[PDB]
Amino acid sequence: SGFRKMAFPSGKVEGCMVQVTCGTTTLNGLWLDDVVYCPRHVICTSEDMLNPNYEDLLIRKSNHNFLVQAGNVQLRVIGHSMQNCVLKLKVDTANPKTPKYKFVRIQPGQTFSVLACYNGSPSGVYQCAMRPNFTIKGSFLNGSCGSVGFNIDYDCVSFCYMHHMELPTGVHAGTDLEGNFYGPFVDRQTAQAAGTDTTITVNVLAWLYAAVINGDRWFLNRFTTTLNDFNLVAMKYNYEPLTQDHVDILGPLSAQTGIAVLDMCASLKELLQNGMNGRTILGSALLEDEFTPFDVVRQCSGVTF
Amino acid sequence: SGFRKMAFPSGKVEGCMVQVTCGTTTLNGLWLDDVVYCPRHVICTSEDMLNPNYEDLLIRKSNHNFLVQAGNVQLRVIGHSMQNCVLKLKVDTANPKTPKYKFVRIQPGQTFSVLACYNGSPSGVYQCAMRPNFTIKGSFLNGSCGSVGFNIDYDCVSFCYMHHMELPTGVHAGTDLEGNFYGPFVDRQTAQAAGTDTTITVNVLAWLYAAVINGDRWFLNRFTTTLNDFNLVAMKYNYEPLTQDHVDILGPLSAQTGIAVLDMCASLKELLQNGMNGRTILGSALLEDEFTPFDVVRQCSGVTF
Ligand SMILES: *CCN[P@](=O)(NCCBr)OCc1cnc(N(O)O)n1C
Ligand SMILES: *CCN[P@](=O)(NCCBr)OCc1cnc(N(O)O)n1C
Ligand SMILES: [Cl-]
Repeated sequence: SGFRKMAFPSGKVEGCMVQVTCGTTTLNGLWLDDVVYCPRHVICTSEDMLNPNYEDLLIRKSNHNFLVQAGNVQLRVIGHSMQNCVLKLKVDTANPKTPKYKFVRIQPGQTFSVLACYNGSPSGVYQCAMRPNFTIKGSFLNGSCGSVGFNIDYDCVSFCYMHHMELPTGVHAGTDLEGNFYGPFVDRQTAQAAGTDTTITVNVLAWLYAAVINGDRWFLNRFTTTLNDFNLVAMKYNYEPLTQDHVDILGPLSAQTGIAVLDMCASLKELLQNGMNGRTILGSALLEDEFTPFDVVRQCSGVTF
Repeated sequence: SGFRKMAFPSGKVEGCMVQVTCGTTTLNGLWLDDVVYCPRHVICTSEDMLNPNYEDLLIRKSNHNFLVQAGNVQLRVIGHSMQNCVLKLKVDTANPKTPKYKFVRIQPGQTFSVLACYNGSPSGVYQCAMRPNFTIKGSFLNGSCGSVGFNIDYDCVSFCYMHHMELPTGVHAGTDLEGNFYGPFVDRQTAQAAGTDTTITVNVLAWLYAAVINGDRWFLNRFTTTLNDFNLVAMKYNYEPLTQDHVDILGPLSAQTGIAVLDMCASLKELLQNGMNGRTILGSALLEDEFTPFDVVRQCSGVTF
């Protein structure tokens, strides 16, 4: 037993990370089959960032201006194109370590692992969630641009995030692997502020089920509630409204524990109204919301890849 | 920027994980060069666990009783021996994916990554610390026995932990890769209780420096303290006493931020005496102590492997 913030094993993706240089800018790219994916602002000078015209800047670039390096060996670029906010660099060699993979666009509230890289080399791995305001709370230093987020279903990596920028508030914004930003953000250095960081209610409930499975029980009470009454409390505390779809998705955790979903909502209600009174739940003094119901079942079941 | 609980990339170790079966017990082993390492209780029946005599139980086992499987392909066992609490199974094939590696025995307060596995297959990765009472707070289900903990220094994996058992309190105990348990624990199903889980003071201070570097500043005050006066407060709150060696190790973080170590101790003092008053630091409502000073510098610098 025990319950931890856990990332997927990173080996399958480590073998896909390369370094991309255009002019004086170096960041990371993702090498799958014979295509390397990277953020399009690799072509920008720091000046260009105030107001870049990416089509015009691309006119000045040729295949040989994109220096792609895989470990110690250089890849030959034989074509390049822009798809939304990413560049796709066609190389003459298929990545021999290409895993089975898919490109997915995730919904807010879903979780994924990030492999932070610098200069095409991995630095660490950690677990993130796509926030309701379409930011993520990551760890990205200079050179980390182009790191990707992913999930693994057995042997197939589903890529969902590529890192592009940090906003003045210290949170992070990026694209799916088709180059479309999550949320309203744009790859320009300008005034864009994140909206309300609401809490992912269904995830908090999954985590409370996880705590019960792992011996932390003190927060279970004698009460129940209804969706409409709980949601009045969720509104006040900037929690996502809970829907019947969320209730349904929590069914398996309800069954394993014998605690009805609405009973656990009543526990969450009291926790929001009274606080934790200095106590902890699974080693946290706040309510964690970056575990999905599927994450909990997975970790409490021992699924492998 | 941003600061996250980060594990090392797991690929180098994924390529070392195999499945070991003896009789009706299956767990994980670590395949380096032509030796597979695994917990010795793989030879035990559930009955034997009340009071096992490992030398006598080993008499009944031969090379061919240890079934070692690497992915879908079987390894041939050509020798076996017991070193303390691990078995070393000599196989006829050197692991072609063996990384540069070392076996290290870590000190309490040090941190490391765990690759949780079941049946020789990775499930996830997360970051741990060796607690002052020589337990770790992990996530280990049935079949997770034999998962290892490690650090990576550039290209060399330093293995420091192998998982053996869970104690009735839900915490975890294991060995170094020479088979010697951390702390006083023994591989028998019996009454062994963990001591006081004291907080790793030097790590909490590193993390406060990390917060300052990342914009969380509200806890800085106008006070300072001395080692002897701070330690009176540490004693009361079950914190490790702070030494001059710890102060020295925090020097680089002191220099980067311009905050003297003892000034930050005064901040920690007030946090212990007054609490966080409902506030948060780097997204936590308690004081985190599983980041080392080296972890912080690493993550705030972008070191790669
Ligand atoms: C990976 C982000 N690149 P960077 O230039 N430097 C690391 C910041 Br910790 O971040 C700023 C940036 C890059 N691109 C944009 N953009 O698309 O406007 N921004 C803001
Ligand atoms: C990896 C631990 N094996 P397990 O038998 N089953 C998973 C528990 Br979540 O744990 C109990 C165990 C195994 N070996 C010992 N021992 O050496 O006494 N114990 C307590
Ligand atoms: Cl917390």
